[PDB]
Amino acid sequence: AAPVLSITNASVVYPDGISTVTALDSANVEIFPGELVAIVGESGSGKSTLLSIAGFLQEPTSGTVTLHGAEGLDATSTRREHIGFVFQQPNLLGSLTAREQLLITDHLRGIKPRKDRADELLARVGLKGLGGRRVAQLSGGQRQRVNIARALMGNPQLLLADEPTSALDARLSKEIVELLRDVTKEFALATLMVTHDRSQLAYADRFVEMADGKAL
Amino acid sequence: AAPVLSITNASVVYPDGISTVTALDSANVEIFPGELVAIVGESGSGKSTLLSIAGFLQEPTSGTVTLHGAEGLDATSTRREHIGFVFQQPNLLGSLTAREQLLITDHLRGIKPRKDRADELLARVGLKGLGGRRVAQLSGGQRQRVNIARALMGNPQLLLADEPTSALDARLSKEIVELLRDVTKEFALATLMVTHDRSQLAYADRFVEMADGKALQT
Amino acid sequence: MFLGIRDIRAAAGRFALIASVVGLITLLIVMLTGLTQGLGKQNTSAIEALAPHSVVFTTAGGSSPEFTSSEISEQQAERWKDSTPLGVSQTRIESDQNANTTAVMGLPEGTPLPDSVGGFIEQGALLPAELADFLHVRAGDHITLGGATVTVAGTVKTENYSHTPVVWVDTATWQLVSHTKAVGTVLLLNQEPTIQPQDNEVVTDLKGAFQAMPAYKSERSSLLSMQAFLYIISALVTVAFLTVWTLQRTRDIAVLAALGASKRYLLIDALGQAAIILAAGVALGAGIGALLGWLIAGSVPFSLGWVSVLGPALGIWLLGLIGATIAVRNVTKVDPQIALG
Amino acid sequence: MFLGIRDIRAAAGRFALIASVVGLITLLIVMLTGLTQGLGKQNTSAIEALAPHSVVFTTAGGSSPEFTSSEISEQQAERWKDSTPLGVSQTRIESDQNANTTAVMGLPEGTPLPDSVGGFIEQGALLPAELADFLHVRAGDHITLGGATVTVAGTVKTENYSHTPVVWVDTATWQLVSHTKAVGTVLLLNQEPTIQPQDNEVVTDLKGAFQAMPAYKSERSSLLSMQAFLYIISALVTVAFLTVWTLQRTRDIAVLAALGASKRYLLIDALGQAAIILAAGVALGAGIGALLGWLIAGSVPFSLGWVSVLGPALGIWLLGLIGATIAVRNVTKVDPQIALGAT
Ligand code: MNR
Repeated sequence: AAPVLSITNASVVYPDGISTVTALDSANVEIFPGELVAIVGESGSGKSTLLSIAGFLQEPTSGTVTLHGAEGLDATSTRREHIGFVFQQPNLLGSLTAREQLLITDHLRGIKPRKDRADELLARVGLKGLGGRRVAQLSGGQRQRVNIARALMGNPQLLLADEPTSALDARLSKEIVELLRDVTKEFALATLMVTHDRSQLAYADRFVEMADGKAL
Repeated sequence: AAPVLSITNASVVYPDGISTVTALDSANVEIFPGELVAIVGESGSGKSTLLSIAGFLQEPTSGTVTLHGAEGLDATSTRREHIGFVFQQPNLLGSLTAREQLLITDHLRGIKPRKDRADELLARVGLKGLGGRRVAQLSGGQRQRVNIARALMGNPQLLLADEPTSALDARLSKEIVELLRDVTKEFALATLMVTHDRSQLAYADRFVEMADGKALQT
Repeated sequence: MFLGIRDIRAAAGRFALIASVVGLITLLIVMLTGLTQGLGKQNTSAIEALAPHSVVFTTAGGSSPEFTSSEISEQQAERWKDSTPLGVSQTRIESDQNANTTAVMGLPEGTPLPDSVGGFIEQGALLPAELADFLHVRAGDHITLGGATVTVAGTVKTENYSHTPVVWVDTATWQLVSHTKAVGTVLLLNQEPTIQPQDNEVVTDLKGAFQAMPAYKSERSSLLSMQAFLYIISALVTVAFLTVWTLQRTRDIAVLAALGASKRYLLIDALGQAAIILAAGVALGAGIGALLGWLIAGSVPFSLGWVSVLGPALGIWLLGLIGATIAVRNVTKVDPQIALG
Repeated sequence: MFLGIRDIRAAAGRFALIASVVGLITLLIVMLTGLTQGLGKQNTSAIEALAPHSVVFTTAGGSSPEFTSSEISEQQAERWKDSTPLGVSQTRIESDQNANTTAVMGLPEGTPLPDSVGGFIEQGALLPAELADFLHVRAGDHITLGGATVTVAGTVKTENYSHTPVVWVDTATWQLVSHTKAVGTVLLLNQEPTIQPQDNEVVTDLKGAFQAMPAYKSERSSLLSMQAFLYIISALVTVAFLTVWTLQRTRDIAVLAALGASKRYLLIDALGQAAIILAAGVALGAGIGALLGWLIAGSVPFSLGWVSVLGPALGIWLLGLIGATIAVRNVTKVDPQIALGAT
């Protein structure tokens, strides 16, 4: 009965080289707890720009973005306490082990790292017992799975997935979406998922299509 | 009726962490001069592995890959003399200017870099009088445009393009595939073009659909 | 500080190379520090031990005073009340068994010697214990001191003047050995001077009394400048390495920034890693340094204390921290959009 | 070599920092080199001028010979034929207007001095010109040397012994100033030693004769050891910095690799950049080095030639090139697949 994210009439203008370019154009999106919302469109239509706005990775050049429950907080503090990121690249920190890639979020948040929680979440992603693996002992899918688990470590209310099936085959990409939706449902997460594989809309509750920076 | 590139039953298996992974499984592709051969299929289907294979960047774990006119060369001598790479990211060297992005290929081939050709090519790609620009002053479409031009400096026989419209809106991505098609035809290049944007097949003479590292073919 | 420490664990190689460089520079600085303090005590230990307040010299042509050219006449000594004349010369000492050159300091008979030296000025010559052993001489044996036969009054400890040990003699004996009508070469004043000095006289502090020694200032100055370059080189090496190195981490730092890591967090992480690395290097350098210095302190003059190994050690490490913050400044400027690439 | 040189032009900042470190280390090394050679002649310039072939000492308790403890008795001198007595002492010199301490060397009367010093041994004392200027003493004035009044026989050039200038006197006068019946402290031999020495005698070559000087070995050795640490520190700094630096270019090197650049091309590119950086740093450091030394060589002992500045300079540069190849070894081990995707 209360939305988590609201992007009202937002636009982004990057300085593209010597000139400027309108990346996002009057974007309007609102996600509620337990929703899986896809954002479809070709590469360069403004999908990533909208995602990065939804994660406070850059303020819109015009229009407002409100994450309710984090009102009155700077952009960085907003990401740390309310948003989990599932980057397009697993972005596992080389020198850390599977379990340590959850724990460092606890540390950057200023709390005694919770080992048991990390093992449960790794098991919740089907890596049970693999807490000790290093990045070299993780397959393509497994790293993406460790990535998801890390997004879940701070128990956010906004889960942002940036084409997290881009380097995985047909089988593995199904699993990540099934996992993403299943977790979205179990923990009442509001999730944006950018995707170009329209075969994955079937697992999203809804979707936005985007073209030339305007959402439809 | 004589291919520039012949990929015959080519397979690639990388070590995916503890286990292995058949990234490409018995792919059979052939490209003739004047063709823009598109390769479509989702992200993770094996397009890029087939590309890398085609670009003598890595040998297949099984099956053979041939570029005619260049037989009897190591992997790297083949790329330097008969292939042009339009990488997915522009891959411009930061400290060089636009024209220097092309001239540096001429230097790595052992020939005194020819500024005329470097400018002629920059014009053909529609960047006339921008050879003085540095990367910081080049937009997305322009960097990609320098990339194409750099691929043409060596007068290649095989022009490989890895999703060169990945970060471009619909207007600009048309211009780039038009430029690729037009340069392909005008220089009788054999061009493989990996692409996820199904709207660009129109510009291709043929297309191969791919799924899980296997080329679909009737 | 979480990621920073485990980067060091998983890549001990890269840091071993750089920490070795910091360790060598600290090793050189610690040993150079020990050597300059040793040479300084090699030139000043006797005068410093005597601890005068001011020191009155004699000059020629109004030039700067020099211990090699100053003499105090008897009248000059009566002028300065409550003060005694100290004669300083270097000459040859010859025993029946051996010979060498040594410094001779002469003071009025009965003047108590510094606890560094102990005893009191006696009639005749008091030899340093090591010098008497070298010459196979015992207290009471005759020795040739500057061409004059003198009686060994006893053995003493060693203080130094111009890289030579000091033989202590009564003012009368010093006159015979240095062939001078003067009562000394300078006048030691332990109280503050209450008389104004004459045209040919010049008052100096204990420090300034050292610069009147020929070798001392011109060689301590050169050694100190070398130390200054060494400290500067250490700071620049750390800054150079750490600027390039922190640039290497932009990607992992960007991921943490995107995740929500504060600027303080990233800056603390980066500086913490540098502090550990610099600590390792400096500790090993000063460790190896004190060991090598103690190992060498018999053949070469080398003063080895806690302040002379850890003073420079802590100085270098703190220079490294200032340098490190300079190199790490850019960890807070990393745009988090670098993580979405 | 194309990319390497233009990386320098467009990003001169980072390279200036590291080039300064190389320049400072060379600056320190260049002046330490000149300073160590300057002190050696400050300790040895006079004896070198006399240029003896072998040198006979006198010892006690079979210890190492010492210039502070050797004397040759007159009979001992007749044993060794074809020998010249050298008396070496340091004592106080006092003029009517000034005084100071200096070294006095004594040789037999009438022996011509080496062209390095020239003139002949005369009855009396031959003074260095600069000391006479300091003392306000002219030809014909009486001076007190170690408690003995002798007339200034003339001026000569300056040689040094134990950081003091050498005053040249006849063997008889030196005995008066040094208060000894010996005919000298050592014997200079221009010929082959053909007499056999006694248990208490010891013959040495010119180099080993400097060991008998008190300050020389223990101070030149310490300076040489410092220079060695400095060369090692230079090599390690370059290796340390260049390994991390080449790891920065992996992406650009991968792109050139992807385009087809041979391994020699990338490695020649990389070392060219390093060699240029090292050349600039060493030249700038050594330039400032030679300047400060020539500027300082009047107040502090500093020997300055071409070999004592460029020898060390060239040595550092070659150490750096060897170091750089150790650091750039991984430029040829980069797979070009890095360019196909993102880093
Ligand atoms: C202008 C004067 C001098 C300068 C400059 C100078 C510069 C330096 C220098 C600079 C970086 C270093 C290091 C240095 C180091 C030494 N130095 Mn130094 N020195 N140095 C002397 C004058 C000077 N030094 C004198 C005098 C002696 C001893 C003479 C003798 O006993 O024969 C000596 C001797 C020595 C000794 C021997 C100590 C021992 O045997 O107990 C060492 C070591």
